[PDB]
Amino acid sequence: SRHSEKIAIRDFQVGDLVLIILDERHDNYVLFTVSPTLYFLHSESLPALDLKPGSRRPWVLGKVMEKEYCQAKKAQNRFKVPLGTKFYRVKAVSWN
Amino acid sequence: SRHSEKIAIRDFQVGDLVLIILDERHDNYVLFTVSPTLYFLHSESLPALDLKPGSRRPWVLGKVMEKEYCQAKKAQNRFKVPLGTKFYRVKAVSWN
Amino acid sequence: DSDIVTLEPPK
Amino acid sequence: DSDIVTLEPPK
Ligand SMILES: OCCOCCOCC(CO)(COCCO)COCCO
Ligand SMILES: OCCOCCOCC(CO)(COCCO)COCCO
Repeated sequence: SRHSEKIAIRDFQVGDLVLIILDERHDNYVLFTVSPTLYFLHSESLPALDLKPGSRRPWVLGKVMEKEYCQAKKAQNRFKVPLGTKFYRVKAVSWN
Repeated sequence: SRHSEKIAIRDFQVGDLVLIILDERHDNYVLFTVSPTLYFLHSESLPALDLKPGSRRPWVLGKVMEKEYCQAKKAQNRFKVPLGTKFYRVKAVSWN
Repeated sequence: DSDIVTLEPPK
Repeated sequence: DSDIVTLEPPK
């Protein structure tokens, strides 16, 4: 009986309910998606979601509040992606 | 711009849009879910979803049309679950 | 066919 | 901070 609990899985827009999951390969939280594009959770959003950086909560529901398209310009980078990867950084808040 | 493409992730009901994914540990398609309960795709549903039994499509969207609660009564069973596991079998059809 | 049994049919 | 660059800010 969860009429409202339906998540977006791609093409994320402000206001979408999303599942935020731990990605151990990139050592970061990401949006669950069917797309191959990566949507990393912005480090700013972790406190609002009761998540911690670096028991470790495997998923949380949130709402997208902002998205930014970015590119890795160093092979050593915060998201452990190959040089040149284009990806999104997403700020999300907790959901009711 | 996918207003309608929002999936249920637990407590599945008839009519829910769901993501059906390959589970290689159980060698079967399952509903993507945050619950630890398993929701296996019924073998009857594979043709309707353009899936094949046993390139192998990693996911497809579908709508739940029926769910049945079941228990494994043999340690060797079709879903590779431990003896005694209770789980659901779900019939789903393709989505628009 | 008897590897699994139905506990609760569809509601 | 320069490991990544912004290509497109939020719309
Ligand atoms: O991140 C992996 C790449 O994802 C893009 C393809 O989507 C795959 C999904 C969604 O991520 C993986 O499910 C595991 C997610 O935690 C669903 O597909 C099931 C394949 O068995
Ligand atoms: O099936 C594994 C058990 O699932 C129950 C917990 O949900 C875990 C999820 C959803 O299945 C796994 O994402 C991988 C799914 O393909 C989301 O959690 C992310 C943890 O990193």
